[PDB]
Amino acid sequence: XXXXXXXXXXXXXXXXXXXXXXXXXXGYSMFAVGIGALLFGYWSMMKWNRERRRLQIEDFEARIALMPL
Amino acid sequence: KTQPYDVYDQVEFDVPIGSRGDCYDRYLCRVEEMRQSIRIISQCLNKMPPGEI
Repeated sequence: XXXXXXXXXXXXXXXXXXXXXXXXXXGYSMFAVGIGALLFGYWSMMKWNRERRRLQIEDFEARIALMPL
Repeated sequence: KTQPYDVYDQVEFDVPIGSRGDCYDRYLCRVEEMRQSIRIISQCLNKMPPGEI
């Protein structure tokens, strides 16, 4: 009996298949989150600066109140 | 495709040809050669007549 190297292909490994595809981001939907984070960013920040004004006037009031200084 | 060496044309070949002669399209065809090279290796595994070495 002769024994040589046997042939096997099975699945053929798929000859040239695309793996690159669009994922997560679509296009217009990313701008809704992108610019949406900006509008949420300013509104949250400016409310803190209005709360800073409560401290600001109260800080300068200490100088006016102190005349024996 | 034009000149067979050792059992050619029987094996299915895919040759990548671009459009622009720049470095990027000359790189893309090399990767496209690599994805369309396993087709030959799989067909080499499919066709193996046992005999003389």
